[PDB]
Amino acid sequence: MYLTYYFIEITIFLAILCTIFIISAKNPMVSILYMIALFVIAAMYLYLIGLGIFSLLYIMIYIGAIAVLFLFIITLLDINSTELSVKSNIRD
Amino acid sequence: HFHPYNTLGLATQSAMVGLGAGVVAAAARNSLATGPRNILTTFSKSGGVVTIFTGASIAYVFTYCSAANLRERKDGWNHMWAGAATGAVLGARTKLVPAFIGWTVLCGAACGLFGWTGARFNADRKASLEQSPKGFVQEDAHQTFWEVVHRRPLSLTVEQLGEGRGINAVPIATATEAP
Ligand SMILES: CCCCCCCCCCC(CCCCCCCCCC)(CO[C@H]1O[C@@H](CO)[C@H](O[C@@H]2O[C@@H](CO)[C@H](O)[C@@H](O)[C@@H]2O)[C@@H](O)[C@@H]1O)CO[C@H]1O[C@@H](CO)[C@H](O[C@@H]2O[C@@H](CO)[C@H](O)[C@@H](O)[C@@H]2O)[C@@H](O)[C@H]1O
Repeated sequence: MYLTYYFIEITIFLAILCTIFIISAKNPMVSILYMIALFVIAAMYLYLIGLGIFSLLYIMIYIGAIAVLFLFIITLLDINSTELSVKSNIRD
Repeated sequence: HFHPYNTLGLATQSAMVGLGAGVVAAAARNSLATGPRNILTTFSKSGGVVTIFTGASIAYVFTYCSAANLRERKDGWNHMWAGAATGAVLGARTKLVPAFIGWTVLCGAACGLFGWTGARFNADRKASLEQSPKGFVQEDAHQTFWEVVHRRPLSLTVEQLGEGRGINAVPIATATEAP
């Protein structure tokens, strides 16, 4: 019964974790896929708080239009990217 | 009247604050820069910023509190002496005597002009024209600051200006009267 208590805190931790894989990922579109995962974690939190309507509005609008737009850009365009080297961001 | 200051307490508070500002500005100098920089070049290629913040903080607040304590009043001169000490600390980084003298004199004059206008960036609420009594006095009263009158008391003129030059407690006419 009390296994269903910490869910909100779990999503918070899970959401935290997801952002570290967004800002540090070798391929770009893999990190945009982690952002899609972060929208899913948000919609989990919005069902979990009591707003079941919004969760499906997020999956419709953000995931299904904005992320599809982003992936569609990254496909047929040229973007250089450098890896998360320790030497360039240890100064940050 | 007034209350004396804790020079040691205010000085060590400012020393902690200047240490913190030095660390923040050193990190901002690393991260906004070029070339090969690591975690240990924070205090290596720092440009000596933490010495600037630390020395300026300690010198200004120590000279301000010491000058306010030996004069036993708080006015705009204490900011002049404290700003002169700040200019001495900032001017010793350029290891030249006429530079140093210029930094002291001009920083002390600028900080004294600051501290004479109230030593506040923002406004004072009760002292401004808009929140103070203005215009003529309605009846006879002590004319406060920002107020106009037609005639001033002559006793006030003798007390404020003096008993000397062309100025007297009795006009020169009725001092020379036939009876
Ligand atoms: C053109 C050449 C450049 C000249 C620059 C001007 C700056 C000159 C400032 C002078 C002036 C503004 C007048 C300027 C108007 C013309 C402005 C001209 C153009 C402006 C560009 C600011 O006077 C400041 O003087 C400072 C020291 O000198 C003080 O520093 C601070 O000290 C510590 C104290 O608490 C601080 O704790 C500390 O934080 C600071 O250290 C400040 O308190 C004060 O605000 C005077 O304002 C003040 O005067 C006093 C009189 O005594 C008046 O009190 C009146 O009189 C009494 C009963 O008779 C009664 O008390 C009262 O009933 C009555 O109200 C006030 O009404 C008030 O208004």
